[PDB]
Amino acid sequence: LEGGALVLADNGICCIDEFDKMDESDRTAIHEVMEQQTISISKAGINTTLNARTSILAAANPLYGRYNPRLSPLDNINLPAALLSRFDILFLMLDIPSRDDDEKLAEHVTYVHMHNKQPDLDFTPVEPSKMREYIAYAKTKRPVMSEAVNDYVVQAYIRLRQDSKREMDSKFSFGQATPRTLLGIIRLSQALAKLRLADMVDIDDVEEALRLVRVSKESLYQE
Amino acid sequence: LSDGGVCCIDEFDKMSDSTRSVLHEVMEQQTISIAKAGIITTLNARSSILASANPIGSRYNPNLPVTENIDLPPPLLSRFDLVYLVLDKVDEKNDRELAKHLTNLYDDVLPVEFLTMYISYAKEHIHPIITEAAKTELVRAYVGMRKMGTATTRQLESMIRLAEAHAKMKLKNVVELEDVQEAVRLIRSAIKDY
DNA sequence: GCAGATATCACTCAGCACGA
DNA sequence: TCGTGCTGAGTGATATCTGCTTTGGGTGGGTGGGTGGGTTGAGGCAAT
Repeated sequence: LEGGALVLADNGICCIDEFDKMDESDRTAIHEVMEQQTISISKAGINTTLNARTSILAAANPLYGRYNPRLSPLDNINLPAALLSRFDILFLMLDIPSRDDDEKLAEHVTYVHMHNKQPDLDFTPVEPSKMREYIAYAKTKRPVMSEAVNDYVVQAYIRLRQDSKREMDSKFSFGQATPRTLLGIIRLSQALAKLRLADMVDIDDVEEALRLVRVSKESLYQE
Repeated sequence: LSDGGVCCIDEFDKMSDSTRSVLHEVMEQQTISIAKAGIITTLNARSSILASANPIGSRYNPNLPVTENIDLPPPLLSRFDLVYLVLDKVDEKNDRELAKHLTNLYDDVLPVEFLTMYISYAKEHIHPIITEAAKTELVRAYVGMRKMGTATTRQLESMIRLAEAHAKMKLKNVVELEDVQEAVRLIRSAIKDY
């Protein structure tokens, strides 16, 4: 038994491009890793389980041309409906031609190609090594929740569940709220708390996280 | 490798029917016979199977019958002793209580260490024996199950096995009417009493 | 040049009979 | 009653001697080297 890409990313972030081109075996076995951080194989001679505690980042593009928002998301790529549900955050990025937008995009890429730094001077980009140090320090910390924020989270989950009671008509509503969504909200709130380096998660973190789950479906399902 | 234990399968639907055909003999004869490349011998596979499956669609639709929603050949579903159906209905109170229960992580229960000893002792020493009262009403229960109509002899054997198993829990050497009543109660309420 | 299996030769010891 | 010179016998150390490869196979390697050689065919199983 030889491990694949996922196992090499244990205790790290695996990095996948062209997520559409997976075969049937990976299409079915990626569910194991996403749900339970382990790969289990019981083939001819090997009946062991591979330990892979790796978060997954994936991307995909239409094979021929551009996306068609009118058509369902599953109508342009081969990924099954079940797979897209497990992802905590799902983003649909669109490229709509427009003179104003392309002007600034070209100017920014151009300033980078000229001087290798940002055009805007409102903020100074953070140094790479310092940012990595901050990320390590944040990942060291371990926050906790409380009843006060728990009430807010449960009320928000109730509202989300009720909302999906009407959205079930659309066949592309694989983002239908489920307890997994509640756990994802908790996870994002804890992430925001970690960035603050604090130990007690406050209402601010949970409200921010709920915005990132909202803006990731609304803007990428309605458009 | 699970001889005497309990095998666990996660994605039963996402399995080619070529491999599923192996389980036909395991659940029926509790043995596997291999004859190929000069090896002709049988290996005991006296193990219990615990499998799970997901609906064809994103969820379970109550309207269509069971044989359509879950996939799997209709005959295979009959082999299983019990076939449960758990669905995540949407409610203003069930969801509230579930959310309050899965968020506390951030009504006493026996310690697992003692529970394992309990089950081991029950599995080793006790050996229930059916009584006449059990048979008198087991015939009735099986014939009633078949009358309302899927229901085959495997269901009666499942009732026998479940009645014997429940008696094991209470450490009794005789299976009483109450235990078989509980077994039949469990069977009707698994598929669910529409 | 080096280790191992083998056979060769030389030296020294316990018994023996006689003479003191 | 007894003391000692001559003899056969048996080890100890030492002299010559053969041998110093050896061997089919990958948990003996390739800084040991090809003038030391290694030349299948059916059946089972994963991928698909």
